[PDB]
Amino acid sequence: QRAGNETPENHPPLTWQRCTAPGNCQTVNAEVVIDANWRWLHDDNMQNCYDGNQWTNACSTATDCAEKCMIEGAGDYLGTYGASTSGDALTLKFVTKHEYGTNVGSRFYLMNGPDKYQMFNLMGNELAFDVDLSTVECGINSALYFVAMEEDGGMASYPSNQAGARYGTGYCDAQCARDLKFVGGKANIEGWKSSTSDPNAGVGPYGSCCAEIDVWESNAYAFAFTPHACTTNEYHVCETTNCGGTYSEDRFAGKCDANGCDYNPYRMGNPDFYGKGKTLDTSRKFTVVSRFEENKLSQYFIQDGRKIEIPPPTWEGMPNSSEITPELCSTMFDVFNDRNRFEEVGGFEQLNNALRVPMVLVMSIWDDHYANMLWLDSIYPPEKEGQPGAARGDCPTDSGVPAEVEAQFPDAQVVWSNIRFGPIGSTYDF
Ligand SMILES: OC[C@H]1O[C@@H](O[C@H]2[C@H](O)[C@@H](O)[C@H](O[C@H]3[C@H](O)[C@@H](O)[C@H](O)O[C@@H]3CO)O[C@@H]2CO)[C@H](O)[C@@H](O)[C@@H]1O
Ligand SMILES: OC[C@H]1O[C@@H](O[C@H]2[C@H](O)[C@@H](O)[C@H](O[C@H]3[C@H](O)[C@@H](O)[C@H](O)O[C@@H]3CO)O[C@@H]2CO)[C@H](O)[C@@H](O)[C@@H]1O
Repeated sequence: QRAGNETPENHPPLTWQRCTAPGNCQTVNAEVVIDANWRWLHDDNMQNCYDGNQWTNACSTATDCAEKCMIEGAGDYLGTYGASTSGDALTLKFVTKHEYGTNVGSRFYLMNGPDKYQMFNLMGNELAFDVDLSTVECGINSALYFVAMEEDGGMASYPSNQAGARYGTGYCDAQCARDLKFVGGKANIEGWKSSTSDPNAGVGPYGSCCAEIDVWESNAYAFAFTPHACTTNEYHVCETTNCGGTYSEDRFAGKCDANGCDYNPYRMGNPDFYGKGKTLDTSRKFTVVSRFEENKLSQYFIQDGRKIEIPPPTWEGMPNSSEITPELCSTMFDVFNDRNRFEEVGGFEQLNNALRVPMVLVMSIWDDHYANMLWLDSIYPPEKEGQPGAARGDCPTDSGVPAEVEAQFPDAQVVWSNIRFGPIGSTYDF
């Protein structure tokens, strides 16, 4: 899909820092871009190629939708989407009201120049960030993660898209982004079915698949550290039958891990470790440094200067430790009562061969129509409960309801900042 010129594209700048050794790094004058699903699509004589949850008569097929339509700069990222950067801090607003619309959650990808998002060599180094989710309530996911999208935006891989990373095209994770309106520069209009609760969404035929490492899926009641690996980690397209994820009737259908191997302290048997008032106090802002080693992913916090280690798990027959190692991913499933995709798609070796694939840093805040963040902040699937693995937070299973938590605390915000990247133990000294 080409680009439309009714709106110029202006990426807020977001400073991060490249480290070499402790108490010494190097800043990074970066910028930021919003995922391409939030912009406007039209044709030459102006009018939507996609209005609301449905496509338009203007469009007819995967191909002629890319040679006919185009995407647009985001207008003012602040007033239209709650987007707002301040030096090193990227604020993101959950519920934003404007003249004639209503943006709901968004996605942002660290850049390198207005043409390229910034690629990331994880395996052997670590990533850290300050985060203030203190008003991110039950049902919202204020997210920070890596998903191997392409460098330029997939523009050379699929030149039907001449917008490229320039306009947030190209998003892919490990659930096959079936919701995107374009994947591999083709429009997902053919057979596009509209959402049943999301007035802005729909699920497409093609999804955008690749690997995903979920350093931080959360809000102030619980967090989760979840990598996910694929039979091919790199960007890649699934086709209807060969699509799994939330968006296809067969979750584990395709080449990827949609569940991956999480570590949620609460889920692992420690209730009182993370929240408002807990050891890790989420009422206040903190530091989450996280590491990448073959067969090991470590993640520690810094609150009020102090190092805070996450508690090892509790239940019998689980590893002694908190680290995401293949002993975990193995054992996790001998008692957590869940389908082991992890071993299916390659086990922790395949993830390590995923830890070496070029990645890009997404920061985000969203609510989830298919499960109301049930899987993150409480007991899910809320079909019995009282088993190992179901309780995953301190939220009642009433919450997360899209419309509802959109009305209860619509000032909710995540605040992303003070990013640090480099070899293991460079970003801090704990
Ligand atoms: O001008 C076009 C409209 O874009 C709106 O953005 C919505 C997008 O249409 C939609 O693709 C995006 O989908 C999100 C979804 O909100 C979220 O629940 C899910 O977790 O991720 C999806 C990824 O596609 O929703 C946004 C939210 O609005 C603008 O907000 C709107 O002003 C504008 O009319
Ligand atoms: O943040 C990026 C992506 O998040 C995805 O959320 C998935 C989580 O990564 C995963 O931990 C969770 O696993 C659930 C599984 O859905 C469910 O079948 C089972 O009962 O509980 C598992 C954990 O115990 O899956 C969610 C999706 O439901 C988004 O799916 C993805 O679109 C987004 O980019």
